[PDB]
Amino acid sequence: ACGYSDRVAQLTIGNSTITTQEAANIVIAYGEWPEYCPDTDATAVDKPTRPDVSVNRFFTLDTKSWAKDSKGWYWKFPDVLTEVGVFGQNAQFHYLYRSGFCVHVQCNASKFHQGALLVAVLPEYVLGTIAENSHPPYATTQPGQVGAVLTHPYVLDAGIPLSQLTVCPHQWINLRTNNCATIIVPYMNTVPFDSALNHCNFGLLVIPVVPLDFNTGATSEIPITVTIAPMCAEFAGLR
Amino acid sequence: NLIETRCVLNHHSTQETAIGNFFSRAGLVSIITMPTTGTQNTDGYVNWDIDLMGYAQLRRKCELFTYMRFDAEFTFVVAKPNGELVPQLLQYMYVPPGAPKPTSRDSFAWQTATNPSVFVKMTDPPAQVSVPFMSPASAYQWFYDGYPTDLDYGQCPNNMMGTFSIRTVGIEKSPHSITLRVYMRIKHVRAWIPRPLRNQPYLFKTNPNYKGNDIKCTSTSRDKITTL
Amino acid sequence: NLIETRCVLNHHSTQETAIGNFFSRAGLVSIITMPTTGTQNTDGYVNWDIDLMGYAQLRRKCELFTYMRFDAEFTFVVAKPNGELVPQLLQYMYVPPGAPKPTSRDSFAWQTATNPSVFVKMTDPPAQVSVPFMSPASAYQWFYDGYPTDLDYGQCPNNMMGTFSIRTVGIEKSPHSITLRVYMRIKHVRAWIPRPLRNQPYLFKTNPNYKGNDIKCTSTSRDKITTL
Amino acid sequence: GIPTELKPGTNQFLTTDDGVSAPILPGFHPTPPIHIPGEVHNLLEICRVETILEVNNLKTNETTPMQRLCFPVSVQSKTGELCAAFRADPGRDGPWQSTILGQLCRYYTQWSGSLEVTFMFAGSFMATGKMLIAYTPPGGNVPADRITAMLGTHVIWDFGLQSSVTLVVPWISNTHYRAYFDYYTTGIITIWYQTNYVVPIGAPTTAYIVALAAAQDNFTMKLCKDTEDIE
Amino acid sequence: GIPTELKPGTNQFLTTDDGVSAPILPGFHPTPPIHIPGEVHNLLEICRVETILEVNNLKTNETTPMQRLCFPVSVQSKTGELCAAFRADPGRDGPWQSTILGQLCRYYTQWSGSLEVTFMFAGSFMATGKMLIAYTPPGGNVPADRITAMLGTHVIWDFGLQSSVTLVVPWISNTHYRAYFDYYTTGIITIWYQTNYVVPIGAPTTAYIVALAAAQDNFTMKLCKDTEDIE
Amino acid sequence: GIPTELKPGTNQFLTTDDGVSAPILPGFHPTPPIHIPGEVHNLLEICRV
Repeated sequence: ACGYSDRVAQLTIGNSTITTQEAANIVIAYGEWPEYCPDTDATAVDKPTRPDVSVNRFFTLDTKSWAKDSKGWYWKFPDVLTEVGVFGQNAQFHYLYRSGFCVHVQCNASKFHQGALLVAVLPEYVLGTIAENSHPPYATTQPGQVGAVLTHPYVLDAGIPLSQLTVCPHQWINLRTNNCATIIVPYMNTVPFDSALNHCNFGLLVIPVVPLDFNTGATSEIPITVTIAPMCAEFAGLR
Repeated sequence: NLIETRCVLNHHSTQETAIGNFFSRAGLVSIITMPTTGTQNTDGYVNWDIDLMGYAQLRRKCELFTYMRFDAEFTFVVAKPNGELVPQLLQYMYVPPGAPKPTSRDSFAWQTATNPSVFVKMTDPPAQVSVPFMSPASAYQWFYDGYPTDLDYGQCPNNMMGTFSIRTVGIEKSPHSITLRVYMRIKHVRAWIPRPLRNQPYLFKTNPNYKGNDIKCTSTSRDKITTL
Repeated sequence: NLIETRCVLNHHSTQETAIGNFFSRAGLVSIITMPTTGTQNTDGYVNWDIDLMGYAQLRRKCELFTYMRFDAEFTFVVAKPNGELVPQLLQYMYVPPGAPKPTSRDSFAWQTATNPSVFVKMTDPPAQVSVPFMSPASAYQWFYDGYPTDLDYGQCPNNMMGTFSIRTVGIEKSPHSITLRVYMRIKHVRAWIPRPLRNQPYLFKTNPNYKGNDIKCTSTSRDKITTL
Repeated sequence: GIPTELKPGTNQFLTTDDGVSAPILPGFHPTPPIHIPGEVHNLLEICRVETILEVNNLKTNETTPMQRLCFPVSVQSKTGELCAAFRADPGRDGPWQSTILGQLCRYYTQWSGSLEVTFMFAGSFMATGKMLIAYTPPGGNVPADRITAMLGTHVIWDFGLQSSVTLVVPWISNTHYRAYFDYYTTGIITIWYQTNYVVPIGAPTTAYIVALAAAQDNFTMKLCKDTEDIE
Repeated sequence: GIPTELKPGTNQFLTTDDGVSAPILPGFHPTPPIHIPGEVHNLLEICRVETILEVNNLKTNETTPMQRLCFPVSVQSKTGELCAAFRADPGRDGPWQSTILGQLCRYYTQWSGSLEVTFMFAGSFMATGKMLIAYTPPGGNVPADRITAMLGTHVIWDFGLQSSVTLVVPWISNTHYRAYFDYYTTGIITIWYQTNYVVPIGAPTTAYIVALAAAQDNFTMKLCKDTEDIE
Repeated sequence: GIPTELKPGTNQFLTTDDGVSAPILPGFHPTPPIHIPGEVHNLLEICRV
């Protein structure tokens, strides 16, 4: 998406701005654009709440340091922002929820660093332990803002090959070229409005297929900043 | 081996690969046995929850997708444990989701009109029926990254497909030992969201847990990157 | 419990609630048994008055209305008491209202041409028949606040639907003990005047008497009007 | 001789197969119908009919059941004190089991739509006072007190002006399953004493309210199943 | 009574017969569908999706599997020395078993069409150098050395200019039979060090390449059959 | 081979079923009718007498 030799821009949304480079190479999940839920009897006697106030802006998650041995990271949506800003209290005080996303991933490194990060989105990202029966904890199943680290990235902590994750809206980050990705994600469920707390419609993964390498003496940790922007986010109160 | 002979110079029909034909064909999903008396048959009835994650072969095929909608067709092959057929009258009752299941060989559960039952003699050719898309949601889903309220993590109850109550008709018990094979065939298939294929032995019906002590490599190994 | 999760945001089909589908589906209304010899079978025949108030579940459903018109369909499931089927020939004679009922295993009543009979072997698949709207009045009625002439209070004879005379064919008696299940399915339904649903255990087929010593509250009770 | 092959299913009797059995009496002409008022076509026609809610379902009431149809309000009550509460769980045990609706749900599995609960004051035409009807949405926290409930969806009811008032539950949903549990998404209702009960000399210091509910035109139901109401 | 005669086949159940069984629930109305992105209509839609090739499938790699997704290149390597090789045998054991394609072949018998293998260099933006990607057609002799391979179909890849490059296998074919043998008509691929790996002071002397493949629009498949991938 | 399934009722003889049995004598031509006075069509014709 975004890489060297692209006119630097300054995208502003609400009370927030990010200096990101304009690169018309954005990933649009399953060839769809985030829209406003089709008429469903539930929001016919209870119109959907669409806070454009401090909910439609640019949320920046605490950067993550990338070292030679980092195994990967992941975030659950909407869980990640459930605890963040009005996007939290709004998604909580309102039973039902529905929203799409502009997901931006970005590295900062020298032209003497090297590494390859795969960035994909996976609907219904259920995980499994090492086992006897035992469903994963609540702290790793719904990590929130901080996210969680992958333990066995080869099977994606879900008994399924990483080698095949590109069958999903992915985006590569090859320091040697670009240094940032962008993904448009449309709401995906088996019902128009689900529960903003119980269910996580999808998971975001940032895995380093090609480890980070440099010659000692150069910054040993590469930052990986992730900015999130809700698109057409509605909420049903039912009152 | 690798006999590099006989080259196919004609493209094949795209119909083959179509999800419809991929997920077609009837298949054995369950085998119930009601012998006269031994361990679990001093009863004379069986309650089988329509379970698809029964045979990993079928399951791994589905797991290829996140959400799936479809109609099913069921056929009942019945004969004694040794292949013999006798003039025994059978009753298969379909217990719809959120409906009372038989608990006794004669629970009133067997008389309830809303639980559709099918009658057929053992000599009669196999009984066949089509059970719709019972899900309350727009489609079944093999994965639910959430909670339905943790031990109940990933469990989606919007998938419950119903139960089949088998048993022999008659006040008395049946003098014969039975063993019926249940075949299921998906009709009208539609899939959304294709996900990575399984590459670790399955360890549970309800989740995707894998033996983390023994993680297997998707592709065989070789000596050198050049030995071919 | 009360897991306030998974909200249904789509209206359901009004067809479901339609009186037609409410009062559809075949259901067991009677079970007759003609064992070889014991208490009431040294005869070899049965007279069953087509009775709907047989199973309270069905009855309470009807009682929801005052007047009801409809066609019925009957299916006969027959096998020995233990589910076994033998090559035994059976005769089911329909004795129309105001018609002479068999009294003996060989009453001339069985030969009368006007009493339509159906013949079928026990091995033959179940016998099925449709019996119309036999009532002399424009519709059946579950309630008659009057007298048909007091011990005969509320009894409406304009509801009599006929009788079914079952028995095994042949001069001699049948060597087998039989037990047949009678299923009935209402076709072409029409209801008028909807009345309050039953809320007291039924005590009689012919009337709405209730145990006045023990009158049960329609809804469970709780401690305070605020404890919820 | 037309070539035919019997396929699986042959000879089976499916208690839910819609076919035609032969006419037992072909020469018979059924007594033709006539016209009778009050014909019913769809149960919903009945569910839209308000019936009495047994909000005063107290164990203490079972011997004098009539009392369960209405609940009381008196002067003794202080302003701001809770009068009553109950969730909008039609298909579930409680107050609703006395309504025509609450019952007809037991005969089905899923259902959803809007409901309207009505309250009718019956005290003497000389009393006044206000009540605060408040709806607490599904998953919501039950009103802590009169003020915390005034900030949620409510209706101040001066029964000194209107002897009756109606509230509408926006939406509810039930998806029945076994394990027996209800995926019932329902809110709660609370009646608060906005003002104390006021009456002059000569009028009864204790009045009563009758609660009634029913489905609205968007309420539906699917999947029949014999109830557990009888024995 | 219509005259009919039962022909051979009557009463049989063919696990592959397409007929209509009766509806178990005729009065039921299935929860209507909605719209959901990412619907799939034909597996091929997926086979055209590039996935990772495990070209570095070394027995030494099984304990640190991640390593198998990419292979290395260093300065130590001299110009003209072989870097790697592997045949284009999707349905057959080896590197391809990690690709979505390599897998979906196991679920079929025959197949044929074009494939495109891609190579993406990940080293530091300061290194340069050339690689010689060479395709050795089916039945062909494996390149003896860099020069004998330059005379066959190839592609000089200066990763100092393009961080990625794509090769296309023209055609392959598999006609599966038992005796287990494959009538697989496939070529081989070789990566040669056209020039030595060049880097200035401060940049890693060892970089990595990720290989990815997938079918092209003319790739097809026929005859399903349950795989031997599970247990 | 036309796919057909035998439904309940198969093989029964309902003394009131109106069907067609085969002609025992297909080559036979019944003695044609003639005209005879006093034909009756409905018993009521007689009850009015």
